[PDB]
This record gives sequence, C-alpha cells and structure tokens, in this order.
Amino acid sequence: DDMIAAYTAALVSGTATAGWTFGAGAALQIPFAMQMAYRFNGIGVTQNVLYENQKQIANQFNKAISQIQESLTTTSTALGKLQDVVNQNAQALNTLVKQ
Amino acid sequence: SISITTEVMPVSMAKTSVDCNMYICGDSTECANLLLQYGSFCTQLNRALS
Amino acid sequence: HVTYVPSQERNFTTAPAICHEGKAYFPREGVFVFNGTSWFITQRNFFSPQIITTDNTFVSGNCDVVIGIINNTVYDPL
Ligand SMILES: *[C@@H]1O[C@H](CO)[C@@H](O)[C@H](O)[C@H]1NC(C)=O
Ligand SMILES: *[C@@H]1O[C@H](CO)[C@@H](O)[C@H](O)[C@H]1NC(C)=O
Repeated sequence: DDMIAAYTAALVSGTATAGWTFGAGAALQIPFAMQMAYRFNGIGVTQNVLYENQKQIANQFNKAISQIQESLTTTSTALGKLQDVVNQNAQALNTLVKQ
Repeated sequence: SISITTEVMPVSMAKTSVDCNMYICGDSTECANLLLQYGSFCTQLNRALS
Repeated sequence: HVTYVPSQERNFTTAPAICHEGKAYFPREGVFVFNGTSWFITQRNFFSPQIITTDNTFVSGNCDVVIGIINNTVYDPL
C-alpha cells in the first residue's frame, strides 16, 4: 500500500506543478493559475473570467474539498463496490470448506 | 446531404429462477432426504441466478 | 502510430496580462513571455516569438483586479 500511495502522491504532485505535459513528453513547469486558465479555455470560457474572480474560485475549490472529507467520515455505502468484492471472495472460500 | 442511420443494441435478457428440489426430485420424499446430503449446491446456484 | 514529441525546453518568466493604458490585455492563443529584453507572445508547444499587437490580444476591464499585472506597450499597426 505504501508503494501505491507513493505513486498517487507523485501523480498529484506532477499535476499540481506541471499540468498536462508530463503524460505527453517531459514535465514543463507552469503556475497553477495559468494552468487553470488554459483549462477554462478548454471548456469554452475566456481567460479573464478566471482572472478577475480567481479568489471565489479558490474558495469554492477549498469548500468542495472540505465537504468531501466531511462526507467520508460519515456512514457506509460510499465505498460499496469495493467491500462487496471482498465479501464475495471470502464467501466462496467458506463454501469450499463446508462442502 | 443529411443522412439518418439506425443502430440496434441489446441491453438486458430474461430473468430466470429454478426450484432445485422440484427439478431434481419432484414430489418424492425419499429423494428429498437423499438430496439433503448434497448440501450447498442449490444455495450456491440460486445465489448465482439472483 | 506516429507522434509528435516536444524536445528541448527553455525557461522564461511570464505574466497573466499586461496593462497598457488603464486596460488589461489578455492573449488570444498563447502566453506572454519575457525574452530577456522584450515581452513577446508565443504558442505553448513551439517557441516562436511574436510581437504583441492589437490583433492577437483582447481587452477586458481595468488594471486593478488581476494579480500579476505588468506594464508594457501594445503595438498598433494604425
Ligand atoms: C531552468 O531550466 C532548467 C532545465 O532546463 C531547470 O533545471 C531550472 O530549474 C530552471 N530554472 C529555474 C529557476 O527554475
Ligand atoms: C531575444 O533574446 C535574445 C537573447 O536573449 C537576443 O539575442 C534577441 O535579440 C532577443 N530578441 C529581440 C527581438 O531583440
């Protein structure tokens, strides 16, 4: 699990500091606001719409992250496709013993 | 030119179920008692169909 | 599959927008870079510096909102 955690940490760190470039060729540095402006051009909105109201966009991003981490420390069925898989495997082996 | 083309795709199939005792033994009592010794085949089969 | 790969990168310093006379100027398709002597506009994938004109730049707002505005001149073919 530590190797997979290292992989995902490297992936998030590359995304936050390089952008879309470290999958095509090498890694090219860019500030995060200019990267978000390029992605805004990607969805069809001009760069200024990011640039005059960058602060409320950052606030909305931070609030959405904080709302996800709240909802994870709550009831089950969020991760229900994984747990079910685990259960199925265990169940099969139990049958093979009782049989 | 403007052209409209059709494409057909299957989505689901029929849901089925089986009574293990009725298929194997029918109405016989002796067969049912002998079938009790073959444990955990009919449950493992109904679970897959469900 | 034949594919295009970028090869040799180079560092520049950049700004989100430039301010000519009380107006913010944003690039159309490219980034503003500082060559070392002058400020140019260039496409991201290949380095081809272009002189900043009114053609490849658009205007929006005043120079008191954007973080990282700089002072530079926008050429007009007139
Ligand atoms: C300049 O580019 C080189 C690679 O070409 C890089 O190692 C170096 O960190 C860059 N300079 C700065 C100040 O980041
Ligand atoms: C851009 O910079 C290079 C070296 O930094 C210089 O030789 C060149 O003259 C500059 N471009 C212009 C248009 O002056």
